[PDB]
Amino acid sequence: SDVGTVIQVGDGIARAHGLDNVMSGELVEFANGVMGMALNLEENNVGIVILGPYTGIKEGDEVRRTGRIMEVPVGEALIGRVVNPLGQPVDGLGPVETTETRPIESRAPGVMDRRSVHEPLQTGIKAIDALVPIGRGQRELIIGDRQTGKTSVAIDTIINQKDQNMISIYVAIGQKESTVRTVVETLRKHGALDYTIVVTASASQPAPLLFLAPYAGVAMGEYFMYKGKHVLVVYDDLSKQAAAYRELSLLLRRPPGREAYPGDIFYLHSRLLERAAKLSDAKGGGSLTALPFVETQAGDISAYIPTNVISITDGQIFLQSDLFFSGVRPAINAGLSVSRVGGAAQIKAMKKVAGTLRLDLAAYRELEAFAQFGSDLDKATQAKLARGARTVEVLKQDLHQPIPVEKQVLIIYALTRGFLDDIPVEDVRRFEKEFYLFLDQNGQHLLEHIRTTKDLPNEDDLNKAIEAFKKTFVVS
Amino acid sequence: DVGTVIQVGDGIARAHGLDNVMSGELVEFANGVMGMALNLEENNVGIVILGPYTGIKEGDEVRRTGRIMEVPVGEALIGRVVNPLGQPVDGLGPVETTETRPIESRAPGVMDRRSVHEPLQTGIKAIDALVPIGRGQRELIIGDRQTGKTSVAIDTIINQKDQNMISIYVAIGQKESTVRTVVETLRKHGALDYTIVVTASASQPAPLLFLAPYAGVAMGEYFMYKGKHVLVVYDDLSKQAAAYRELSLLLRRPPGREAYPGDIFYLHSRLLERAAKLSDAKGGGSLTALPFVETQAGDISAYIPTNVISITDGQIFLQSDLFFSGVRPAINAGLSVSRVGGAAQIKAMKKVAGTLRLDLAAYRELEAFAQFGSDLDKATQAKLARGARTVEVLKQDLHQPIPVEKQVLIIYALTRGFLDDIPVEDVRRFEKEFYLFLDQNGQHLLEHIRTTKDLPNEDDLNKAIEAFKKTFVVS
Amino acid sequence: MTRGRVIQVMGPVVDVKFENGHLPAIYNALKIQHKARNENEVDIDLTLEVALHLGDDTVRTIAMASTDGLIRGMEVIDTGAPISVPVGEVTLGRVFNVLGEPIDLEGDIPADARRDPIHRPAPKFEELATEVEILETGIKVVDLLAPYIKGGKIGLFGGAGVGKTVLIQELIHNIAQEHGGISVFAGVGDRTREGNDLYHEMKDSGVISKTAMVFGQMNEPPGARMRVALTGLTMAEYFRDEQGQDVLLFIDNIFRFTQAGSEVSALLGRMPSAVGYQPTLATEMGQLQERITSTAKGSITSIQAIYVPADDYTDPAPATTFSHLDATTNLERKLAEMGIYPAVDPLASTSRALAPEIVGEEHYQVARKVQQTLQRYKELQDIIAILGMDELSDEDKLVVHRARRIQFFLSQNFHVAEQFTGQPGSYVPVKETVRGFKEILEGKYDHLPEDAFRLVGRIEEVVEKAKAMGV
Amino acid sequence: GLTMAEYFRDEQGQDVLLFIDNIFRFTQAGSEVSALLGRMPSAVGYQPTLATEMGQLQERITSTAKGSITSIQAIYVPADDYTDPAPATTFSHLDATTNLERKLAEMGIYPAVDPLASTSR
Amino acid sequence: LLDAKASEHAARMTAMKNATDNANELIRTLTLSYNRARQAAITQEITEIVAGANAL
Ligand SMILES: Nc1ncnc2c1ncn2[C@@H]1O[C@H](COP(=O)(O)OP(=O)(O)OP(=O)(O)O)[C@@H](O)[C@H]1O
Ligand SMILES: Nc1ncnc2c1ncn2[C@@H]1O[C@H](COP(=O)(O)OP(=O)(O)OP(=O)(O)O)[C@@H](O)[C@H]1O
Ligand SMILES: Nc1ncnc2c1ncn2[C@@H]1O[C@H](COP(=O)(O)OP(=O)(O)OP(=O)(O)O)[C@@H](O)[C@H]1O
Ligand SMILES: [Mg+2]
Ligand SMILES: [Mg+2]
Ligand SMILES: [Mg+2]
Repeated sequence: SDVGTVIQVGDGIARAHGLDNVMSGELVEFANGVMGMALNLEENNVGIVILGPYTGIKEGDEVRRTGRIMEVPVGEALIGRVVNPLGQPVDGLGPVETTETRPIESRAPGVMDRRSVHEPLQTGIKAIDALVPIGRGQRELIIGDRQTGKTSVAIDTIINQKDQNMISIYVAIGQKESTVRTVVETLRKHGALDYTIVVTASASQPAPLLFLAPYAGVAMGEYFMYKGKHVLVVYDDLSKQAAAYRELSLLLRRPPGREAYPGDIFYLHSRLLERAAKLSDAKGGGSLTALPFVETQAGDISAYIPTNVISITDGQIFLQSDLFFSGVRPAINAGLSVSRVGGAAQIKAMKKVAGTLRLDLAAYRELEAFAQFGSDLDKATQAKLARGARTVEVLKQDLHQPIPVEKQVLIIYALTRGFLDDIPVEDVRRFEKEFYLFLDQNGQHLLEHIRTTKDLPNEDDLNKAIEAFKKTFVVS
Repeated sequence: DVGTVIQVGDGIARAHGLDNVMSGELVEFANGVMGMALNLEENNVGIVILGPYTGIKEGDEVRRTGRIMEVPVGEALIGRVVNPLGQPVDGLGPVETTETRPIESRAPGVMDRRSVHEPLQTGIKAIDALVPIGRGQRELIIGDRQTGKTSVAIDTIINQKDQNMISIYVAIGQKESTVRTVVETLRKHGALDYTIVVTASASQPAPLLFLAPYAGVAMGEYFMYKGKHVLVVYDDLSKQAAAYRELSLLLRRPPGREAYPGDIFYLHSRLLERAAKLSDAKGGGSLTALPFVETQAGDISAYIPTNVISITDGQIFLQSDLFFSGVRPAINAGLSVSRVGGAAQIKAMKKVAGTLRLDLAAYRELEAFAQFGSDLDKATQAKLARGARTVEVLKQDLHQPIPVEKQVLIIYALTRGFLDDIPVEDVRRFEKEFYLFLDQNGQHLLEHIRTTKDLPNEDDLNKAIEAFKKTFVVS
Repeated sequence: MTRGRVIQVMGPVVDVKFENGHLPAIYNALKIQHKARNENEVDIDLTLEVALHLGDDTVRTIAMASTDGLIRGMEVIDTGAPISVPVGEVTLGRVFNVLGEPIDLEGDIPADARRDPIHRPAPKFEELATEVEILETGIKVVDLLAPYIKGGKIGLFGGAGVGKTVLIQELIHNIAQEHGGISVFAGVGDRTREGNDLYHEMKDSGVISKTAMVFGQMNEPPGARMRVALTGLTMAEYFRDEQGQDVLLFIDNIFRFTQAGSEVSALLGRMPSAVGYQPTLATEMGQLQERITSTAKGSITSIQAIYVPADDYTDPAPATTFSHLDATTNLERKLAEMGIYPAVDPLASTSRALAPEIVGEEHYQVARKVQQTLQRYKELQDIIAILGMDELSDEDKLVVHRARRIQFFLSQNFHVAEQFTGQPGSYVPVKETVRGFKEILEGKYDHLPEDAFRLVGRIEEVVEKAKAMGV
Repeated sequence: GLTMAEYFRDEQGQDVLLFIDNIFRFTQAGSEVSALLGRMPSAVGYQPTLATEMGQLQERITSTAKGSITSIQAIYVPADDYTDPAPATTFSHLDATTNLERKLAEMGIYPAVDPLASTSR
Repeated sequence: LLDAKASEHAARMTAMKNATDNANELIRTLTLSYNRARQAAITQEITEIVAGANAL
């Protein structure tokens, strides 16, 4: 029958006898009162990963079968709270009235149901919005070494979504719980926390809660997409999820593979990452863009988790530690970062200026890689080296200060059309500062045409605006 | 209480029976070779076999000694050459020790020990000046093949004479010719009078390689608990680690870094922290231990070098590059450090020998930068001239131990710069003729240093330098 | 029947067979009292910690002291609770073994003392606090590039022989005199020599009255080494909760907790991972590290050291623990061999406290501009090895020029160094540090010889050295 | 896809192209299936039977007497090093190979194919 | 001036030749260390395969 006896309790795992009618991924409840996710249905004993604290359980205890399958609470009530993957509040502020529940595991949308990705996801980060564009429905990896800028870029994304509709989410896996608190207070201080949900599994939590955290986060995101509102999901580190799977599988005595990761890993991540979509007008016009992050060890590449995820995602951003400590922030290598969707997502004004900027920076990347060591070169190369140095200095940016797209296109246009030759490389971060103030003191009609039209203003008036500012600005 | 062997697995064996055995008990077969019971599974005992194992056959009979790894120790043992089971191999005769110590001893606790109060004088200029030793310190000597490690070990043991400084030399995985050549070098110098020698050689199976350091310290513990000083040399610990790897993989234990199990840190740590400097309440004894480790192509960044370097209270790194460039011997200043410095030295040495090692390290990095480009005069003058003069001062020839008084005088003349006007090959002629001059003209200073243990009064120390200007040659 | 029998021994691990219905919970503790009944045997008192069940009433257990002597069919008792530490006011000035018995010769703890479990769940998200401010500590580099955090985790990472314990002893010499709070010092994977040297250092300065101490040592079996970290932490936890004082915790080497797990895990019976480590690396290390938290009730600052298993940081045990630490110091061997002490990696030192809000603009600009010059110097070192110094020009000439001087001026004479070397030590205020590195970056003192900048406190001391060398 | 193209050649007797979008994923799917079946890895973790499975696929693409099944396939080369087993095992079977390099694609000249590195029989 | 320009082209030829020699030597040392590092990684991987194969 459907009540069984436990016969191991080691290490955060159990084994049990009986439970004839059990199912893979079912919930089963212990006499202590916490419940477990059945995950190997072997020949005579059921493997039972345990959620919550496991110290109380002893052999000879009984497990009852809940009959339910894994489900997440969903509603409009969650927006503005910090919540546990099983669905409980952990923030104070009391219980949340979640009207209904969705399954954790379910089929994604078919090939016909989707549409092409044609509307942007403006982030406010000049080097991304210009050179590695994101469109709503796109899935894009950010991969870099530790302390390079994964969470700062995530938070700049969630902060910029105040101006355009986005029911954003943020999932923290394995994190130090005081860092999560510093993040949440940063989202509160920048006035941004009331339209977003934060899901927390801290490092202390038992292994399955780290493992199930992104599956429940996306289960929360897709309800809003079915209603028809745009959504954004961020997973703060997928690699820690993969490690929780490894440790869980090794304790279950499953045949291992490369490193020791179980062979299922690529399927497990594809089950997570292919729910992201852009549904058709017949299905409501929604979106679910996703931004997973992977931490690479020492600039490692061709390893098992990074190559899996790099094969799944429709683009990748690679961050370089040696760039960061050289003053480029957020540090982004244009040479190794690609977006297959790119070009289509951008606004038409951006498409004209950002397409040429890619050509300029690629040409100088190669010329500088070899010819910078020699002191003096050919004139035409000294010019292209000057344009590349100004390009990287003009793409440096501050922390938690998103720039609206209207004033991005006007600075990139000023850069590509070569208005910045007179100004020195050190003074540029001040040329930007004094120019954006001037652009709110004068030129409001330019920005208004760009805001709704998505279109570059008449070139006579744009040049008149930049030439007047270059009258005002004082060179060191 | 009788059991029978049921496998014979190339030095490992297993037995069925032995119902009341306890881990670590010695069992001795009908053959008469000793066996050490490690594990006790539910049905059988795992018996590592010590000695010739080829004469063992399945269905042989196992009987119990009743005792836990007891190695014989007594005053009768001094002078002889024995194996780690404590049986003589020199053919002089039997050994009549009355009682046995355990191989397994709990180390002295935090309250039992004391700071290292007194030096152990090697007589080797570069050790005594740069990287001093004191009684109860443990210090790693590490280097590649043919770099002089045994020459330093035998120099140190031969220099100990007038003291009641009992000493031990343990050969682990070593060629019988080399062990026999020194048991005759120690006899030649008469130093074999007070020392004991323990030998396990490469033909012997790995069980007798890995135990040999434990017998070396078990012999040392009798003397140290009684109250006398001791010194142990293990002739190589890297062969002990290799013997443990070979045994561990003959058992079914899963490998780690470079196939070494994680147990390699616990093995060496269980070996080295029995070395101590006991306090008056315990009896004031001591047990300094000098282990050796062999690097492969100077890879001090490998697993076993860093494993042992975490446990020991210093390291001496002996360099091939200098040695085969004619600097017999050379110590790499920047890699070699002592953590018990100052406390161990005599006070005069603290006044003379303090900062010299960091002066060498700065000279090494300036030499590197000096390759690429031009230099500043006050840096070239100060740090390259003094750095070269320091290495040329500290080089020393075979079997010539120098008393500390004469080292103190040359280290003073180096750090205060009294020899900086004399260059190159004239410096090693200078310091030879300096010792040959002061031997009969330094009696007041030498007895002053011997008794007062302090730097002599600078006006008469300068009297030595003044007279040596007159005595020394033009060149 | 609550008495058991040992059925198998396998080194550190032992397997007990309790009768049915009395299996102890995980993390409980068990006692061995055995009369040496016959002339062959050895008497022992040993205690065992339960670590797994294994069916048919068997439980697998880690011994807390060496298993030499145990026999099949010998009895085991059950305490009923975790390894129980006696805590309260009387702990201060005492030294304990891992089990909670004193070893200091002074006496034994009154039996009336409340004694507490070592295993309990970590503090929750509502309880934490994040008000972040500088634990100003006078170590010139740490006061510049990676400012330590009051109430925050601090980490020291280095290989064997680079200089972690000398740094901890300078930190105790600077902080523990003025902190005004209970200090707990726990030795995990600790040399017995350093334990004695510390106990005499604390008595000679009188500091021992406020602090309490727990020790395990390199010569201990692995179970003791693991459970010393938890016994030390339970003391610091009581003082910050019940008394409400700020507390300072030191753990001597926390890597040996994970390594001891690596030893005893394969015998427990669970497959290797990425380089021989147990499967449950990150969950159990995170379980310990998530307890060490500054709740609203009262702050802990905790300073830890971690031995990188080789000079390789990509190893699992360093990799899992780099996340948990607010401010991290990386000690690298290559700098130490140049003679620069403490050997701190300027480029790889990371701390949350660096942020214009927390340090202020004057201090921030300088931390980043100094890291920028040293990173450019790494790039120039390669090309000068091919072409030489004579081929560099302008901005590349002055980076090598200033990066030498900065690399030396981050070296300081510690007040604890006076035993390794004849020198007197220093304490440097933050303002003198930020002015000093600013002055070097401006180039006001560029004429002084690069020899002078080594092992020095302030720019005035460098001018005095350079004057004696003939400037 | 093979079994469909084979009907059109055998009955209709006319040239029937077979396109495969990327076979790198196919090799990796085989490696994961072998690990699930409990076999032992090799090289950079690819299964033991790498050449066998890929040959079994590739050899049906032919020109027997009825007609043809000429095929054009694409391959992802993980990190610009071509000695990885899946490219290296593929390279022997292919009659003509053209190498695509990202530097030309970013230069904006398309389809990005390197003139110097492209070879055919 | 003729001897100056000729001797300049000689001086650059010899300086560039020596600089090429320094570049070649460095490349050799780096290749030896890269081969040692890769072979060490592959032998560790093989050791994990053996440890898995006996453990299961
Ligand atoms: N745009 C930026 N300009 C300057 N500094 C930045 C920028 N973005 C991030 N930083 C700096 O990055 C450091 C911390 O990086 P961050 O908080 O993003 O952690 P991370 O690099 O994502 O690593 P982890 O994922 O472990 O948090 C701080 O010094 C912060 O000031
Ligand atoms: N200071 C010295 N002066 C002159 N000769 C020396 C000196 N040191 C060593 N030698 C000579 O070089 C030989 C090599 O040194 P040694 O025999 O100690 O080798 P080793 O490094 O100990 O190798 P092993 O451990 O295999 O013996 C010595 O036997 C001796 O013949
Ligand atoms: N600030 C300093 N000034 C001078 N010498 C120093 C300084 N810091 C460290 N050293 C020297 O470097 C070594 C540091 O010894 P230390 O006890 O710190 O080793 P460790 O790194 O702690 O070893 P382990 O990791 O095993 O604990 C000693 O030789 C010491 O004299
Ligand atoms: Mg993060
Ligand atoms: Mg020798
Ligand atoms: Mg230490």
